Amino acid sequence: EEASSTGRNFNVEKINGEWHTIILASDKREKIEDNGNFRLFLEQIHVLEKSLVLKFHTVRDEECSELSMVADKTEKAGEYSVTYDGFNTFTIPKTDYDNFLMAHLINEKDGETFQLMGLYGREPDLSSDIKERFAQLCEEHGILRENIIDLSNANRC
Ligand SMILES: CCCCCCCCCO
Repeated sequence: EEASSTGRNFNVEKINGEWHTIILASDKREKIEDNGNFRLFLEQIHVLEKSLVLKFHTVRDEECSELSMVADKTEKAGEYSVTYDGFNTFTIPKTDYDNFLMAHLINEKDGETFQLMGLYGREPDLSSDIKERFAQLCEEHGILRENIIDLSNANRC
């Protein structure tokens, strides 16, 4: 079964646990390229009453560095916010809890904005079919495939 965080049947406790960044996408590609601040490798999500504790690592010159963030529920169901290189809000438009999680994020920094979409997997990679469903979701948000970067061959330290 699948759900959206904004849906009535969403069960947030079920996204708790291990995750891996499989693909990242953005309508401002530089943000997720090699030295971009948003090329974040998710490791785990800890679900709390009114927040999600997100654990990631970033890479630079082949060197990993850990980073944690706390995302707070906003006033709209299924939406969370977190301060990181500007102000961010995000939702989970689609997840099946056991294999994949697709997130949509809006960043606002210095009066600007951009969209980021992420495909996370319970294992370090996902099937080609789920990767295609992610490309379709990116298309629905006006993000071209050439702005979608598969990081499954670079998500481990
Ligand atoms: C559901 C938790 C993941 C939300 C998306 C975070 C994106 C970070 C920038 O890559």
